[PDB]
This record gives sequence, structure tokens and C-alpha cells, in this order.
Amino acid sequence: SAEDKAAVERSKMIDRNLREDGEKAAREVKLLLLGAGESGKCTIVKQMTGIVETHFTFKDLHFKMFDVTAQRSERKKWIHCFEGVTAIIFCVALSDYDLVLAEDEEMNRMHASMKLFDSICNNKWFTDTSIILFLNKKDLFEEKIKKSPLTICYPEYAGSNTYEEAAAYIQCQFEDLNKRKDTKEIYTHFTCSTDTKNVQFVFDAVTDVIIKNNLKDCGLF
Amino acid sequence: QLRQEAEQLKNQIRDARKACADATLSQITNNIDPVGRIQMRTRRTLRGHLAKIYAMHWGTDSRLLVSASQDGKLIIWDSYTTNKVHAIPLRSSWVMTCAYAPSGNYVACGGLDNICSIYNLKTREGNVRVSRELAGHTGYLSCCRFLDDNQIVTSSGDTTCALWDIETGQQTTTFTGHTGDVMSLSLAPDTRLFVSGACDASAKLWDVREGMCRQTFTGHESDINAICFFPNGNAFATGSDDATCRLFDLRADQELMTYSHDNIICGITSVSFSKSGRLLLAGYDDFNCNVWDALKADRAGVLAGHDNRVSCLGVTDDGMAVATGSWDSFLKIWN
Amino acid sequence: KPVSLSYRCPCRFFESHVARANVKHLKILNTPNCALQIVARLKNNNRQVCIDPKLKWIQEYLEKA
Amino acid sequence: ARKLVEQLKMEANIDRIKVSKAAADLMAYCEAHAKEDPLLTPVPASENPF
Amino acid sequence: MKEPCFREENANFNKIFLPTIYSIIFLTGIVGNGLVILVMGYQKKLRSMTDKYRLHLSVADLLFVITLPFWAVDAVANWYFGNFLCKAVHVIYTVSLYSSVLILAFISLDRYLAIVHATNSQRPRKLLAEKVVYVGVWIPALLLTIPDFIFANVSEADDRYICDRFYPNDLWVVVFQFQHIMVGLILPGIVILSCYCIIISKLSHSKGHQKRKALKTTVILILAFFACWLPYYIGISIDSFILLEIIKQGCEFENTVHKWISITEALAFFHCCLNPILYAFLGAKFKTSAQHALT
Ligand SMILES: CC(C)CCC[C@@H](C)[C@H]1CC[C@H]2[C@@H]3CC=C4C[C@@H](O)CC[C@]4(C)[C@H]3CC[C@]12C
Repeated sequence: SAEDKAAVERSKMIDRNLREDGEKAAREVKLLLLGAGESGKCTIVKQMTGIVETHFTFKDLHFKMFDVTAQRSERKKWIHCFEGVTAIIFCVALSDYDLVLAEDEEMNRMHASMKLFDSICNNKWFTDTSIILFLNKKDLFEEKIKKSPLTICYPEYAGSNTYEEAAAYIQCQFEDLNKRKDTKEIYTHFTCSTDTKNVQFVFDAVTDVIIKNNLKDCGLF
Repeated sequence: QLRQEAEQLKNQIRDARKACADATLSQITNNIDPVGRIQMRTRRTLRGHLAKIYAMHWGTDSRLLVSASQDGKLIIWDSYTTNKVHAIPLRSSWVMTCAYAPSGNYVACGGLDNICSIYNLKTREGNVRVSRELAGHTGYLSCCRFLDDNQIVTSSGDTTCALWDIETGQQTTTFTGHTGDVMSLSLAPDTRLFVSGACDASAKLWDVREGMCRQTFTGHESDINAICFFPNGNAFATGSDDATCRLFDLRADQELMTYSHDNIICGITSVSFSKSGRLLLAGYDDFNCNVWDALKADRAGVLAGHDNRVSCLGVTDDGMAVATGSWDSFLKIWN
Repeated sequence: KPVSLSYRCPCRFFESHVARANVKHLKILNTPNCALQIVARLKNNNRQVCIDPKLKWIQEYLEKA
Repeated sequence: ARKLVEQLKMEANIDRIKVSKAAADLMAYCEAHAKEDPLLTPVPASENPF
Repeated sequence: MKEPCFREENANFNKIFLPTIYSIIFLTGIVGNGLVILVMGYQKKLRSMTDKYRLHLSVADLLFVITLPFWAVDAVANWYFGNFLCKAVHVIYTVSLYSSVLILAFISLDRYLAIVHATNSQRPRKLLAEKVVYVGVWIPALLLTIPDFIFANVSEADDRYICDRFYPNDLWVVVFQFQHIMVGLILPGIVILSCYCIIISKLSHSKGHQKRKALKTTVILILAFFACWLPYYIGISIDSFILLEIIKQGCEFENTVHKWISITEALAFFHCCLNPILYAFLGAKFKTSAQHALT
């Protein structure tokens, strides 16, 4: 009965190989990318068929990034395949308060971005998944705020037309959408021209998420 | 102008269907005695998957099966002795379907990458290599079946189905006419017609040789997730997300009867028939699996063995055993 | 073995200074697993004590029995 | 819009049969193969692969 | 100052107070460890490192618990079970007692490695749980239970037989008591204290909810362990000092110290009771696993 022995040996070999591959794959970080207006894939791809996969390493840590803006089907029907990712990177353009949507002029672009962020944050699948937030076009917003006061998008706002408090108000409005205050956290960062602090911020956020996950895996809480 | 004509034609179709309805199945099937409660005990459990499991397909010899998971591994098992025969790595880890060739030569895989990969099993080197990659679709693959060793049929999320040609790697026929995403596909026993169920709650009967739609069946309220023929090829059963199942009829061109219960509120992820077409297996969302009766609509058994949502189900050609795969990363065989 | 319920024989660190004239009563404890213990009541305060048997008077008393 | 009307017109003229006849045929087929079905009638463990 | 006194007074309290407490500990510990072990057995998914450590801890606690009835029988009337069973019980007690603490030390080290070196340390976190554990918890115990094998003999005292260890020249006792004190509280205690203190230091300023709960848990663990195991070893040290004639006092002080030791060790035998509650039943993952295994 050499055939049975060979079959058992082959099963053991291709079980050990799968176990080793799983152990190797569990050690890396996976991130999802999202954006409303310009698909949120412009800055990050350069800064570092149907889906886009990007690998990069920083200080001995392997990050994969999944860009899904080429999928124009219904979001409900394939978002559950992404359950279990480490974090979701959401891109919002600050210089869109005075602009209008291409399809219709009734809805502002930043309102659509807010709606998409609200839908993503409070989804039933993504309850334990953290969200990193990028606010782009800081210099263009700096230039635009003086000419156009921030009141077409936020009528209830009451403050002087300066960059600091307007940006703080925008960040507060975006962070206030979260309803699971005790399960997930949102990290807000203003992207800078120097392409050396964005990756550091991503590394810090991923480290914090990994620490908070290990706090639960070890059974401490 | 044309809208009024289409509405009038639909009214004539509805009137003809109502006229052709003389009696229902339940009225004339009451004579037969109901089948006893089915007690099914698990025989084997297959382990080795590290993520969710999305599809499976029994072989034609009722011994080998193939399973697909999010970890990027397509595993071909051996159900008799639990041994694993093959484990093929995947280029993309986002997969939603798999298939097993009727002759046991090739396997298929697809998903969010919009590319259908066909792998060759029995090679001269004794290992698995990529035999072909099919591209040309504009949406995520949902289901793919093998008519024979040379032709494969796929159903994509861009409201289209395609009959391919593996040797040339180019599309041969394109079936369009749906409204929403196509999420199911089954081949008739004679391998000449197939039905497709899309998100618009409409099941269409296609024609492989002609390339044109023949009949359209409605009656569902939500997305249709599974479809399968009767063993004779004369009727089929549909399962949707609104917690119901329905049995249609090709010749009568009318719905026959429905399977539903007041304690069920979760959608259906897979349906299947038995060898004689008497027992209907349905894998519900609430970690359960039900065994209806094809003639009485009476529940006759529940297969509760999974710790997560059941995603795929299959029945061998001889009807000896039924295999269920869930999101718990385990395949279980019942007999 | 827990320390709480362990066995401890009473007489420890015997002396060799008790005089024979101070002996009033004679008694020997029958306890194994330790050194032989003789609890002889003294005359100064009627208090017993255990002493080593190497004394000349103790040796004579042992040889006179 | 014309394609839908043409498809409806083409598919409207097809042959149909009474529901009772189809139901009787289904019942007859279900009854005919009731003898060879390992799920309905459990196979003895002598010939059971599992 | 050499007047002898008799231990009958302590025996009167020891006959009655001890076996009831031992029975209560036996029942509660066996119930808890059975629940934990059946929850672990009925889990089909891949086990984590903490699951392996908990499985070791549960085995050690079961080994300790199955020993109590013999000591209850010894304390109530006398010994009956013979030389072989006497030696076997002596051997089992020491290994269980030392494993139940070395496992805690290794768990603390694992948690430190997981919290501090979260991104980098993933391979050492497995090496310390697959290979080093055996050369860790178990080999010292199996190599230090040798005195019980060499000399532990039943003997007749008065009318009753006794299973007690007998030492030549009455020194072995003090050296072994110092060994017990050192191994019990100084080898694992320093590691546990340092690792948990630095974990608390690295989780203090954060404003998260989970981080705050983890900070509260570590403090609870430290307080429980030290309150369980400090006074017993303090009493052992006092007894060793008074035996070593460093402290010269009347034997009423000996009676008081013996009373202290008895009461405090009866209290401290609750470690097998409290370990399943602290390390298993306060975790969300284990609660979910137990709920799934229930049905
Ligand atoms: C008195 C002593 C020597 C009796 C034997 C006790 C020790 C050697 C036994 C008791 C329980 C056992 C453990 C029980 C469970 C597991 C989990 C498994 O995945 C690997 C082996 C491992 C980790 C065992 C190793 C050996 C072990 C620790």
C-alpha cells in the first residue's frame, strides 16, 4: 500500500506549506483606500484590471494597499470581501466647499464626501476597523478661503475667515460623524508637501492599531 | 409610443399566463404521503483553510472537490480519506467562485480581478500551472461553469454573460438583456440551455446555440442569489434575499409554488436538489441549512453544524452525500 | 506537604549546664525521627527541660538503668 | 426601446401547456426514482463510502 | 528559656478549620478548571499563544487540586495510604505548585513582548511559547522534586501514621525553606512586577477605552498575585529565622507564628481558584469562545 503512504506524505507536505504561508501572511499590514470626489488615489499612489494592489515597505514593515475605484458596481455586493483589513484610508479634498458636483449643481461635493464617510464609518461590516483620514489641497484651501468665505458649505459656522479655525471646524465636523466612539478611532492629518511625514503618520497609526489589537488578542481586556 | 406597446404586450403575456393556470401543484400533490423527518449526521470535516470560503464544486466521480477561500489558496481535497490532493496559490486573493471540469482535467477561478483563470491539473510535470487567463469583462466574476473541456460560460457583474473559447482565449457569444448584477448560473443536464438570475429579481432562460433569450420569470422581491435545475431539466428553483424560495416551470412558463416560513428572515446563499429531485437543500444566512420537500413545502430536517454563515453547498451526482462550506473555514459532509 | 501541617518535634537546642542536684522529676518523651528528648523537671522553678545525654551524670543515670 | 418590443413580440408567441399536466409529470418523475436515492432511504453501512 | 511546650493547642484548631477550607477549594477549583478545560477542548479554530499558556495553567491547577483530599485526610485523623501513595502525592504537590507560578511569569513576559514590541516581535513570541516553555516551567520542577523521591517516608508517631519528610541533622530544613522562599517569590515575582509596571507605564497617558480597561486589569492582576503570595512567604521567613535561633523568644511566639502560617497558607491556596477567573473569564475572546462552545 505505497499509494496510501505517498498520499499521506503529500497531504502532510502541502499542509505544512499552507501553515507556513499563513504564518508569513499574518505578519503583514493591509490597508484599503477610499475617496469620494477624485477617487482619493492621486496623492498617496505617487507619495507611497478591476482592483489595484500596491506594496511598499517602511522601517521593516510590509504594507499592501487596495484601491477599488475601478469597481463601478454596487458597493453593498463586494464590500464584505474587505472585512478584516487593518485600516481604511479616506481622502477628502479641502478645496471643494465652494465647488459643485458635476452631475447636479444642487449638491456640494464636500456634502457628498461627508455622506460617503458617514456610510463607510457606520457600516455593519466595518465595526472594529479604524479609519485614517487625509485632508488634501491644504495650500489651495489656504488661497481659496480668503476669497470665498466658508459659509456656502457651513451656514451655521460663526468664525473669522482664517485657515486654522476653518480647518479645525472641518476636522471636527468630519470626526463628529462617528457613532461608535468606544470601538474605533479616527486619525486626522493634513497632508504636507514634504513626502516624509505622511508615511510616518501612517506607520504611527498602524502601530497604534496593532497595539490595540494585541491588547484584545492577549486577553487583557 | 413604444412604452404603451410594451405595456400592452406585457398585459397579454400576463393574461395568457393566467389563462394557462388551471390548478396549482399543492392541490393535486396532497394525495401522496409526506416524507418522514430527515436525520443527517456529519461524516467528515475538512480543515486547512485560514479565511472565509466562497465556493465549492463536486467532481463527476463524487470523490474529489475543490474549495476557494480569501487566503489565495484553491484546495482540491479527497472527500473519502480527508487527504488533500492539491493546493494551488492564487495571483489575487479576492475570489468569489470556482468550478470543476466534467472530465477532471481543468479547474476555474474568478473574482474581483475581472479575470477568469483556468488551471490545468494533470500535466506532464505532475503539478499545476496556469493554463489560460480570460479577460474582457468589465465587472467582478460571480459564477462560471464548464460545458465541456473546451467551452466555459461566465456571468459577470456588468449585467452580462459570456460563452468563451478556451483554445483562442476570446469571447464567442455574449448574452445581454439584464438590468442588475448577475449572481447565479446553472447548466441544464443536456448542456444546451442555462438560466441566469440577476439583481432585478428576474430569471432568464438563455439559449447556448442560438444566443438569444427565450423566457423570463418574475415573482421575487429582492436579489436572486442561487439557482438550480430539476434533475429532469424541466424546472428550476430560485432563492433570493427576502427569505423565500420558488419553483418555476419551463413548459408552463409560470411559477409553480413557493417555500417560506414565518420564523425565517435571513436571505438564502445557495440552493440545490437531490438525485430524484425530492429534497431541496437551502443554505440560509443564520448559520443553518434547511431540507425542504419539493412536493409538500414542509421542512423535514435542519443541518446545524456551522459557527458562521453558510456560503456554498453541493450534492454529488449519485446523491450519496451533501457538502456545505461556510465562512468558518470548514467544509462538512453529511450523509 | 504544606508547611502548616508538618511535624515538629518539641525539644530543640539542648543544653549541657543543668546540675544533677536541681533534678526533681524524671520523664523521657517517646518520639522518633529526632534526637532523644528527656523532659526532667527542675527544682529551681519546677520547669522541665531537655538536655543532651553526653553529661557524666546523665551517662551514669543511663548506665544505672 | 425598439429592441425590448421586438424581444417581447418574439417571445410572446410560444407554446404553453396546462399547469396540472406539468405538476403531474413532476410528481410521476419524483415517484419513479424514489427507489434509488441514498438521501431518502439511507444506504446500509456496508455500501456506505462515508 | 529551654522549657519545652507541646503543639497540641495548634492541633486542636488544625483538626477542625483546615479540611473544610480544603474541601471548598477543591470543589470550586475543580468546577472552574473543568469548565475551562472543556471550553478549550471544544474549540476547533487555531489556538493562540495565550490559549497554550492557559492550557498549561489549567493542567497545573488540576494537578494541584487533585492533591487536596489526601492532605485533608492527613489533617483530620491520620495517614492510611501507604509509602508509595505518600511519595507520589509529595512528588505531585511540588511540581504543581511551582508550575502554577512559573506559568504566570511566562505569561507576563509574553504580554510584555506583545505590548511593547508589537510590530517587530512575532517570532520570539512563538519561540517562547513552543520551545522555551518546556525548558522553562517544567524542567526545574521535575528536577527539584528530587528530595521527595530520595526521602519521604511514612512513620508512626504516637498511635497514628504520618506522611512527612524527615531531614538528617536539622539543617536541610532551613536551606530548603530558603530555597522555597527564593523560588516562590523572587524568580517569577521580579519578572512579573517589572513587566507589568512598564506595561502600565506605557499605557497611562492614553485616553482610549480599551487602553484604560487594560490598565485596570493589569493593576488587578498584580494586586491579586501579591496579596495571595506575600504573607505566606513572610511567615515562612519568620519561621526560618526563629528556627535558626537568630530570634530568641518564648515558644508562645512559635505558636503565634505557626497560627499565622496555617491561616495564611489556607488563604493562599486560593490561587487555583482565582486563576481561571482572572486569566480566562475576564476576556471577551474567551467569553465568545465559551458561548459558542455552549451551543
Ligand atoms: C508531571 C508532568 C511531567 C506530567 C506531564 C505534564 C506536561 C509535560 C504536559 C501536561 C499538559 C501537556 C500539554 C497539553 C496541551 C498541549 C497543547 C498542544 O498543542 C501541544 C502540547 C501541549 C503543550 C502539551 C505539552 C505537555 C504538557 C504540558
